[PDB]
Amino acid sequence: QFNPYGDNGGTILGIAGEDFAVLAGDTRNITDYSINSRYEPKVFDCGDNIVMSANGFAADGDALVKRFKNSVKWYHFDHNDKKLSINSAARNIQHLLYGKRFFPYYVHTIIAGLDEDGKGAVYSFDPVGSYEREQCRAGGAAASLIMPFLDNQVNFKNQYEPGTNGKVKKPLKYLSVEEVIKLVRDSFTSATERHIQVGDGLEILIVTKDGVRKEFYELKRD
Amino acid sequence: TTTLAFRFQGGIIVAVDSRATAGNWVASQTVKKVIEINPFLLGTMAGGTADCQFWETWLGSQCRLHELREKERISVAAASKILSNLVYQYKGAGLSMGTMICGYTRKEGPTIYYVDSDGTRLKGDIFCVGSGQTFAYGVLDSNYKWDLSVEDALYLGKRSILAAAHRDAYSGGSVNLYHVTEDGWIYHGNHDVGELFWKVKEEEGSFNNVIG
Amino acid sequence: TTIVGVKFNNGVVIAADTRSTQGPIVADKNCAKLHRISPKIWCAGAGTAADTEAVTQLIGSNIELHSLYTSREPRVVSALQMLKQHLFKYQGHIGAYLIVAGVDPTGSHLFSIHAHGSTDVGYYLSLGSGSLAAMAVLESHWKQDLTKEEAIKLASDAIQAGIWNDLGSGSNVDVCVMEIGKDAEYLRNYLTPNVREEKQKSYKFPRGTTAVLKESIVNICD
Amino acid sequence: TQQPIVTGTSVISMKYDNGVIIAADNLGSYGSLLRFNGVERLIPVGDNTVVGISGDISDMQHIERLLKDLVTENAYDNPLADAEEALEPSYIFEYLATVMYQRRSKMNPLWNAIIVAGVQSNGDQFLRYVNLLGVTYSSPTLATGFGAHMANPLLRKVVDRESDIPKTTVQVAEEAIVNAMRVLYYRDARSSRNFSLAIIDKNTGLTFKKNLQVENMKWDFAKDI
Amino acid sequence: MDIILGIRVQDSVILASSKAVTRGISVLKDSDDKTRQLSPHTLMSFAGEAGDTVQFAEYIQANIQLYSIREDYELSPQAVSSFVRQELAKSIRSRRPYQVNVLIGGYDKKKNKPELYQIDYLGTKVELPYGAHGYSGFYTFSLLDHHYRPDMTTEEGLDLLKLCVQELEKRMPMDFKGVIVKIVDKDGIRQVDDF
Amino acid sequence: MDIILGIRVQDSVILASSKAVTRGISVLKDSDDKTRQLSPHTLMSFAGEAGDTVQFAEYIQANIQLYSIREDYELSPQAVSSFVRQELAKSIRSRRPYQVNVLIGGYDKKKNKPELYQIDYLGTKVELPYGAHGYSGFYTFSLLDHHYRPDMTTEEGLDLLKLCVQELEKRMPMDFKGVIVKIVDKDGIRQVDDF
Amino acid sequence: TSIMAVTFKDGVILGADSRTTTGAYIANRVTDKLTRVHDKIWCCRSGSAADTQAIADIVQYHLELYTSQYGTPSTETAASVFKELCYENKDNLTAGIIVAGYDDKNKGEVYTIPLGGSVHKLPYAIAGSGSTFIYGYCDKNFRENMSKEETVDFIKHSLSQAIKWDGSSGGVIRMVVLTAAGVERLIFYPDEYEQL
Amino acid sequence: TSIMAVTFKDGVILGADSRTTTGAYIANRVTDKLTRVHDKIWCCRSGSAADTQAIADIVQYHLELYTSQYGTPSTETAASVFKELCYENKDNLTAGIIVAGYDDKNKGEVYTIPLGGSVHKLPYAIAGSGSTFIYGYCDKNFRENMSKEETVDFIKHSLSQAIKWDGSSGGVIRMVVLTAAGVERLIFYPDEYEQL
Amino acid sequence: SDPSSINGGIVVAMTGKDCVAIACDLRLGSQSLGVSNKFEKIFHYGHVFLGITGLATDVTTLNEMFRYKTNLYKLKEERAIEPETFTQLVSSSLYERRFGPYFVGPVVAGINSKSGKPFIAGFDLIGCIDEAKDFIVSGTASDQLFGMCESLYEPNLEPEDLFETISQALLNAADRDALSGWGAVVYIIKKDEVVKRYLKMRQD
Ligand SMILES: *[C@@](C)(CO)[C@](*)(O)[C@H](Cc1ccccc1)NC(=O)[C@H](Cc1ccc(OC)cc1)NC(=O)[C@H](C)NC(=O)CN1CCOCC1
Ligand SMILES: *[C@@](C)(CO)[C@](*)(O)[C@H](Cc1ccccc1)NC(=O)[C@H](Cc1ccc(OC)cc1)NC(=O)[C@H](C)NC(=O)CN1CCOCC1
Ligand SMILES: *[C@@](C)(CO)[C@](*)(O)[C@H](Cc1ccccc1)NC(=O)[C@H](Cc1ccc(OC)cc1)NC(=O)[C@H](C)NC(=O)CN1CCOCC1
Ligand SMILES: *[C@@](C)(CO)[C@](*)(O)[C@H](Cc1ccccc1)NC(=O)[C@H](Cc1ccc(OC)cc1)NC(=O)[C@H](C)NC(=O)CN1CCOCC1
Ligand SMILES: [Mg+2]
Ligand SMILES: [Mg+2]
Ligand SMILES: [Mg+2]
Repeated sequence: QFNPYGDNGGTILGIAGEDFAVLAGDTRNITDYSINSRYEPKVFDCGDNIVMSANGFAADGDALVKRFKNSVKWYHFDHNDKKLSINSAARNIQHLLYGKRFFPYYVHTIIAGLDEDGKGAVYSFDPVGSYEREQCRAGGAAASLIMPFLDNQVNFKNQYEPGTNGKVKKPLKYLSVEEVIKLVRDSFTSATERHIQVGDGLEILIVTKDGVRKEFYELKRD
Repeated sequence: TTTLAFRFQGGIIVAVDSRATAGNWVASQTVKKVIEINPFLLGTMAGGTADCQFWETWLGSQCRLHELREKERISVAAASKILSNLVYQYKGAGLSMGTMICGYTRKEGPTIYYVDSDGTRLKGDIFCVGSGQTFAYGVLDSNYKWDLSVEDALYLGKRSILAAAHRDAYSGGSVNLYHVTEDGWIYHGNHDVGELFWKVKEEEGSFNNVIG
Repeated sequence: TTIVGVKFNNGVVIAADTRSTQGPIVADKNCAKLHRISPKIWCAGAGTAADTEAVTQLIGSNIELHSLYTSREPRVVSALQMLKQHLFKYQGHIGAYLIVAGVDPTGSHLFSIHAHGSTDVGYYLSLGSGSLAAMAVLESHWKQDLTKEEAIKLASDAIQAGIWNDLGSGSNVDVCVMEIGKDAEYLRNYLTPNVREEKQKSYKFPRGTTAVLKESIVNICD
Repeated sequence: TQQPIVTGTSVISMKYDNGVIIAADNLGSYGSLLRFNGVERLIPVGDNTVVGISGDISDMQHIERLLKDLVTENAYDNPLADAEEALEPSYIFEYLATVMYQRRSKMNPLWNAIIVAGVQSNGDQFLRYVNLLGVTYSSPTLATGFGAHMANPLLRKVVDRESDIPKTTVQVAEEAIVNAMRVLYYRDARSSRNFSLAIIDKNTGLTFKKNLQVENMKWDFAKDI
Repeated sequence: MDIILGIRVQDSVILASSKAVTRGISVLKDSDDKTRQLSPHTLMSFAGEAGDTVQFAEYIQANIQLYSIREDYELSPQAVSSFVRQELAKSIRSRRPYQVNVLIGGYDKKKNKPELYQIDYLGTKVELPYGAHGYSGFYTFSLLDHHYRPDMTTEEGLDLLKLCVQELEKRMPMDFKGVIVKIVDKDGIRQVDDF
Repeated sequence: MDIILGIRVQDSVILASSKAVTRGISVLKDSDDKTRQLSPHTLMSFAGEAGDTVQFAEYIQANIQLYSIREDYELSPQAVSSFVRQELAKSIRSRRPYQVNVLIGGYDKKKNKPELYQIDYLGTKVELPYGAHGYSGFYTFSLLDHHYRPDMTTEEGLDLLKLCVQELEKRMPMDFKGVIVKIVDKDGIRQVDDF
Repeated sequence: TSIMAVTFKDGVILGADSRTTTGAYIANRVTDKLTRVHDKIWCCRSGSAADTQAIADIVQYHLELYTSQYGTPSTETAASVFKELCYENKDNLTAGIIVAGYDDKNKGEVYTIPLGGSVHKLPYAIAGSGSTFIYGYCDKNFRENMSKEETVDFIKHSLSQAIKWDGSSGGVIRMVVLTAAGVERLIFYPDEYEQL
Repeated sequence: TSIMAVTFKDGVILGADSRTTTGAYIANRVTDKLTRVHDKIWCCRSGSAADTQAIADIVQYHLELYTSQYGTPSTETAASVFKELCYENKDNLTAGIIVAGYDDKNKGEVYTIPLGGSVHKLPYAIAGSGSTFIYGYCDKNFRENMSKEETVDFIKHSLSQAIKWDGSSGGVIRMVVLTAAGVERLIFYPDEYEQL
Repeated sequence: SDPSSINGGIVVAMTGKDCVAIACDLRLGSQSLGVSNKFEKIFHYGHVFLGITGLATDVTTLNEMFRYKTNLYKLKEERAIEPETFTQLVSSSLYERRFGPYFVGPVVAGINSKSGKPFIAGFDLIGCIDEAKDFIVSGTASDQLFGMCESLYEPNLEPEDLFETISQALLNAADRDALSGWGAVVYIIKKDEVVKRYLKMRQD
């Protein structure tokens, strides 16, 4: 029997700072035990300072990104070139995803950008459209490896102030873009070590009020 | 999930956990399971996150359209029945929802309606919904009186979620509290189980099963 | 896994990668897939990891007892005969796929065995999930009358093909060279082309970070 | 929901400094029966694109008709049909990619793996894959079926990343492709000896080679076994 | 079968076990005692598959009684629980396993301490302050997490137990026809007749 | 849902319907009224699939009320029962059938006679002196075969009904949390509050 | 597989391709499907590689023990041992074996043993997946009492066609010639047989 | 079935057996599997009797309507109509059809259409369950530009072998000769072909 | 009804400078229902420590079995079993039940008393030895543990620093798994002293 779904592997990761946000994703594309491409980007600039990635089944991922990019275009046409805010993008994507509730897009979706107060924003979706804003989210094949590391290093979970008898928590603070990129690079090198579908290259899209910047790094190719 | 809402002398208490799961994978610990429909209506979410989140936000839009068309806030009965009639149309399709529509109106007073995805709609004073509903019931039933004070009712609701958060593997994160009065709903904070458990254990002397 | 075996002038060489997997997860990044049956008979094993190790040890044990009984150096065909009759008896339920090679008084030999108990003969062979990547290289570059240093190069190149192109293979290249008239030389981590890069950050925690409820000295003495 | 009947095996390809090369054997298999031997699985669109198709042949012939029709439709009311408004490889691909994904979404797929090889109007090399699932990807080397497992490893030894492309000549590239075709004939049970090969170069244009044969094969060592 | 509870307090173990025996759409009996005395200071309640439950309980009972006669000595609750666990641990890999879940309430006379052990049909043993088998636990554990204190009296334990039965009678789907309650302490085993 | 009974006596029809609403291992409600008044002298009880039951009951209720307003006239119990049967008879061959079983108790004012109709989800209608849906019938029918007389009073009918509820509470596996009893006669529909 | 054995004037010749498959992957392109169970009794193996190997090994053992006690076994005897194993273990075997041997009394003989474990003595036999495609050709071309060169051509042309149509067959054409003169191994490469 | 169509110097000849089966029972031993879709365009039918009949009837209708408007259709056109039906209804059809016709410009032409609905233009085609057994024979014996008598013998000998090995084939060998001269029907009985 | 994920639980082991650490959670549940928060999964036979995740009845059974076997070993050998030897014993015992296995994920940890070398090892349910320089992970949150260990771990940590690393690896991994947590225990093992610490963690 024909199976309409497939698994193209890879993993993605979004972190939000005070006045910026990053959306990273490895560039490896796979089926079963074969590598299709060592450089196939899945993190996209969609306009209006919104970066997006839909990781899982690449055909559904590309379809969704394509539809959302198109949604941004028509939002401009219909509402006098108004900027699509990240919260409005999020709600719009929910309807895209839930529209196929009974034949789902097989993808974990993450978008990043800046909210209307200029602060960094990351939104994450399940395959059928439930969404939530967070400081932090890893998605895709190695999400289960990276996410607990992020809980510990971004949100300082399980970390207490030394000498306070485990009574005072380590206080929350925003991370600099330098610090965030260190965590992203360490997250992906760790994920590359222990997950077979993750590797080849890392592409990070950084979003500030000045626009979208890119950074590329090599990952292990085994 | 564990969600509850009960009626009492001073109105309605609504309490929910904040965990989201995908199998045994803890997907989130900070999810909002109460949706504020209007200043007098609340909806609780249990079951499929997308199903709940999508259709209860949609419910909010229908309630807004009612008050525009009828120049009057929708009744809790009518609001719950919009949702129940909707999910009944999808009966068999595989929607998964256990919801509670809580609110106050003049004609009804404080009212709670249980609505689920197989089309069950029930008016009642106490309900617990979700995978940890039984754990919440155990504590809530055994401490419930109609004459509870607002302070005590808030704590019991909080303590019942904590009970379930602890025992049910698929509940946890934090407790979100709400109090519904004749004047509308009032938010009573997010309470992380990470700190709340030890605070309750110490102060209350309960949870003796746990290594102190 | 990826494993290979290549015959040359005065003997035979086998090689293997060093990745062990659990589904998509890399369990062991440097496991030893090259097994010693007797001093000059070595096995490369793919398939169920516990089965390859257990079947190689059992036949290795029985080969040592046989060698002591007959006052003779063991033969590769004896190991081959014992392995195949054991594996056949279990109808493929023991998932051991082996490349058996070595030198004995009869000469130098190279065989493969499948889980159901069928055996092959050849000058070059490859088994495991990365056997197609390896065999592609072997079919491209192999020739009659290879030297020792040529065969090692060909073998390790065939393993490298698996390492880079097969997700089930990675990390390092182990090699064993069995030459007639000489001791077998096991070359553990003969190539290490997948060294982890320096991490961006030290995650050494301030002492006291972890909240503790109880301490106690554990008695290990009598 | 389908099952493939008459099928074609591997399609292999790679980029080189001035263009792309693509190849596929001339066999139409009917299960284990090697039924048809005169099947052409490389289909040129214009003078700048070749589409290589594996999988179900009835669906391949349908796709042929679609591409043929696309050329006709593009010529309509188009004075620059043989110039600036000629069909680009990127247009042909995106059209096929759309169709493949739409058919999978209707649970009635075209049972194929497809590689679109060509050269764009600005001289850039185009090489991209699409299959029955609508999955698309691009790489310096691309291959379908057994080619993915056996050809890609060999072709990647020549062009392992983007920077290796300018360093690779058409002679070196074609040599690798022809070698890969031989390896597939050794090891793929549904391959034939006869094959076609196409070169799309930004200077010399489209060169279509028919009736090629795998040769310089090593079989002599078999007598010793 | 269905409902079996257990609470360990300061000086005793209290076992509550449902009285109903249902088969199909008929409650065949409403006075069934789902327990066996293994030794003078050790009691075992049981629930699970029909036939298996009593067959297993009586088989364990016979063995412990045999031991008692042989050595002229009472095995500790810990020792009895370990014996029972091993029998179940064997059983689970038999041709037809015993589908029986048990609670073992005992008073260790050497330690002067009450002890409660929960063992499922797989042979999964745990010592607990309070225990339950089947769907009962889904209500009682959270309830006891709240109201239980380790220093309670037998009377306090019975009131705590009444609270559990009331909750079950309110929220459980099936009529389990009340419970038989038994207390295990330094003076042995006795049954509460008015519950 | 689960237990719905009906008894036709000399001058009235008496419907008894269980109060429990259970879902999974939780009794969500113990005061549920499984009935709708279709017209002043016609009452319908219902049991079956969750959601379907109330949706069907209210749909029938709306239609009968619509008829009453249109004609300024009350349909006979026989006419209402025939309408309901046909709706179920349509339903059973739909894409998704209503899985609802009903009893219709009515007092025909033209005949001055009580009437009880039993209709299952297939659209199988029968007029009866006494009726039951689901597993209840397996106990109550034989009981009523013995104790029922056609000339009984409403009080005698209630005592006969108490006998049925007692038997069900004794032998049924599930706790159905008692019944709501309603009487249909020449003066319309009224609820017995102390049962 | 495509295998065949053909009796002729001076004895018998066995023939086979050299392809072994695991799905559509060729695990071994230089296989030897012609195996020795005795000096001048050989068999062609088709079906499961593991099953046919295990059977051939047991038969070779039985005939070696037979020879130790009673001298050279007949070809019929060898086929009977194959049959006994194939018939009694029919539920657990996938083996189509052709047995071919040379006596001096009986000359060349061919026995075929299909899946069920039945025995059939024939002038010539064909078996394996690729045999289906040459039933027509072989029936039309086979003649009794052919010469060595004619039989070699008959087998070469037959297996050439079987190999051409069957995807499960290919590589080289191995042959084994059984006569009073002795045992002769022949091999024929693609470049020769493909263009026949 | 066993069916075949073969082009030759003067045109093309179609050939077929006459067996129809329902399991191992022969429902009709004198079937006519060679059917006319146009004056000089015929087809051989294999697979489901009902499916191939329904297809042939629709094609005959389409070509009759084609002829009314545009004159005589080409053999290629006829094969395209067959393909269209077979390809678009591949999920609900079990039909293996060989289309054969005679033009004066194009002479003899043969198109085969297997299960999937693909089209293949060949010098000659074979199909049906019994075709498997004669791939070897037909490849070895077919020559281009044969005479009428040679082609008749080629088909007769081929189908004779197919019939001999295939249980699903038998009865008489029907043939239809398509040339510029016209249409000629030939029949050959068991007593002749069996002893070839 | 997947035997390895009915009860839940996790074990992790790490090596440091002249020391080893082995840690485990305390949860024992029956699918969603948490039953016990005292269920330790680490045992020791002399100076050799063994952690076992998986089906709890088998955890208990194997502990009892290896106590049995190491006691007889010591009586006959007149010395304590070493980690390398015990690792082999575990592997043999598990593979003995090849076609009816114990549904467990054992982890050996300890210091060889003769050489002073830190040693850790892991196994699948069927006996495959997985030796490591750095860390071994096991249980229902093994993916999480793999991610935590791979990123947090560095070689040659001091006992006090190693404690922080392994604890943070376990805690943050457990909090992303529904079936793991409910308390935790860490063993720090030096050549001739062993410290056991109970960790404070969230109880949901
Ligand atoms: C507790 C945690 C038990 O799940 C709650 O019921 C919780 C409720 C909730 C509501 C709103 C927002 C957050 C949380 N439910 C979940 O977290 C839910 C559990 C669930 C999974 C699958 C279901 O389908 C049968 C039903 C309930 N988790 C999810 O919905 C997760 C995030 N997403 C998926 O499993 C994606 N699925 C959904 C169904 O379609 C296929 C893809
Ligand atoms: C490569 C890595 C496979 O991708 C090799 O074949 C490798 C060979 C090998 C040999 C010796 C030592 C290490 C590695 N095989 C594995 O790594 C093997 C993969 C595998 C497992 C099971 C299979 O089904 C028969 C097939 C392949 N890995 C293992 O066996 C690991 C160590 N153990 C487990 O996965 C145990 N699981 C099995 C499923 O049940 C739960 C526990
Ligand atoms: C031709 C090539 C196709 O069958 C021959 O029959 C050939 C005969 C042969 C091969 C080598 C040595 C002597 C004789 N058979 C195979 O190559 C055989 C194909 C086959 C597999 C399984 C069968 O049923 C059990 C029947 C035929 N290939 C194999 O045995 C290979 C080595 N193994 C597998 O494919 C693994 N099998 C094991 C059995 O279960 C299915 C998977
Ligand atoms: C040879 C004899 C064997 O297939 C031919 O293919 C022959 C072709 C033919 C016969 C008559 C007229 C023109 C052409 N086919 C049959 O005789 C055919 C066998 C067949 C049956 C079903 C098939 O799949 C649907 C494929 C082939 N016989 C029939 O059609 C007979 C008349 N009917 C049945 O056997 C009843 N079938 C109906 C379809 O479902 C299975 C039962
Ligand atoms: Mg790799
Ligand atoms: Mg919890
Ligand atoms: Mg016949």
